[PDB]
Amino acid sequence: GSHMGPVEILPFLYLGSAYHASKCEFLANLHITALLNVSRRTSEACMTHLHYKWIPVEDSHTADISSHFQEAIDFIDCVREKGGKVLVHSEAGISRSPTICMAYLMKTKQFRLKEAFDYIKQRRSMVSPNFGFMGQLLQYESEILP
Amino acid sequence: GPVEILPFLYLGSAYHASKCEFLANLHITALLNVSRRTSEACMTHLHYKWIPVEDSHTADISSHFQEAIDFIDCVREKGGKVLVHSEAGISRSPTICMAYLMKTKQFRLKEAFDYIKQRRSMVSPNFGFMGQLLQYESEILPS
Amino acid sequence: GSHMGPVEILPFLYLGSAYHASKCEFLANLHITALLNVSRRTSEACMTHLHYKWIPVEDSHTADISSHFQEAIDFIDCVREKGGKVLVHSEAGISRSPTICMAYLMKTKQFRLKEAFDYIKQRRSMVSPNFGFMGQLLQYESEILPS
Repeated sequence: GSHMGPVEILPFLYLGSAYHASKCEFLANLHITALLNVSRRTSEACMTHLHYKWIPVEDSHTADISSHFQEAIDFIDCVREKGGKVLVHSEAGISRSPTICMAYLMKTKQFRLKEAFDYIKQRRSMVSPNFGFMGQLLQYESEILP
Repeated sequence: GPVEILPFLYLGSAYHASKCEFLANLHITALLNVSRRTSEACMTHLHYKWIPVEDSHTADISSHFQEAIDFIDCVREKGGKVLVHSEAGISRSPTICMAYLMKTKQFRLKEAFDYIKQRRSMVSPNFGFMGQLLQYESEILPS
Repeated sequence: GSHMGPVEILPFLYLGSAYHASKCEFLANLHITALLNVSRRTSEACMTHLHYKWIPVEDSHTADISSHFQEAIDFIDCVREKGGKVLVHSEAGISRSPTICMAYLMKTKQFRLKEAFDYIKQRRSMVSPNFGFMGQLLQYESEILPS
């Protein structure tokens, strides 16, 4: 519900909306140490003492999001190494932030787009990348898998 | 423009932080803002950490040294470059840099200060900060 | 010195004495998340909200400290993996805690006893394992390193 917050994807990886990124007490309770914002608007909300990375990407099929997969994945892996927790987020937490997490599951966990998608779908049912992004995920799949 | 303290560590002001072109040319990959205001300026695609501290002797800045140092070591390990900055680039950001030289390179407060002094002469931590730096020296170094 | 505290060995590994383990504000400033106590006495000091492991060993040549090396090392690697920091300590911070740190350098970084010892010596000069422990360190070197 709306009383809920970011969902856990992996121990070090959470997914969520812009609203979730603004609930500081909530992020503190989860021990979130970094924010990877994928929208186009910044919110100083809960930014202090936190590893932050902004990779603005509008939610459109015209938007190229796959070319930023590497930067985003490196960031998440950085947090992983330093043993912290990142909350990857975007405006609604439906298209962008979940597209990135899928890319992550594929690149570091060898999941297939289908497996990456259901896995995230199981924790945040409303998840749904715009047709352009899903398209880029498909090309991305072919590139990193046999 | 920002001055190079170490290959992976640059020191500057809020203004310097907003000059993207300049950052890009130096291959700046991260920013550590030690002021109380954020400037959406050149914040995209960059490891950013914001530790707000006011430039007053009443301000506790020493207890944020480790967090700041670990952050700079991270950029170090990832082979990048951090631009530590604060409003004027005189008190806050340079105090962190002194702390960094002391903790990682074993510099003594005196040597640390002179080191940064040579790169940016105007540098000068408020007397409270110099005080915390001295207390800091005694804690991370022999007698 | 005296106003001084734990010394850094590795980013996730600090060495020190029982006294250093009791200076909570100091541990908090360094971001110490765990304590590995190798003395025979526990000190409720700064124990809250911290990964703690107690491996009691007396500081004597008759004491077997080498067979606890792996337990200590796994513990340190755990903190390392979780991205935290352990302060390994013993009463004086001269024999026990530094012996463990040497063993750690040998097992995970492949340092030879000589290099491990100098490395820790440079950061805490008074370091000096009792002759029994140095002996065990030697047996230990031959067991985990080529010749």
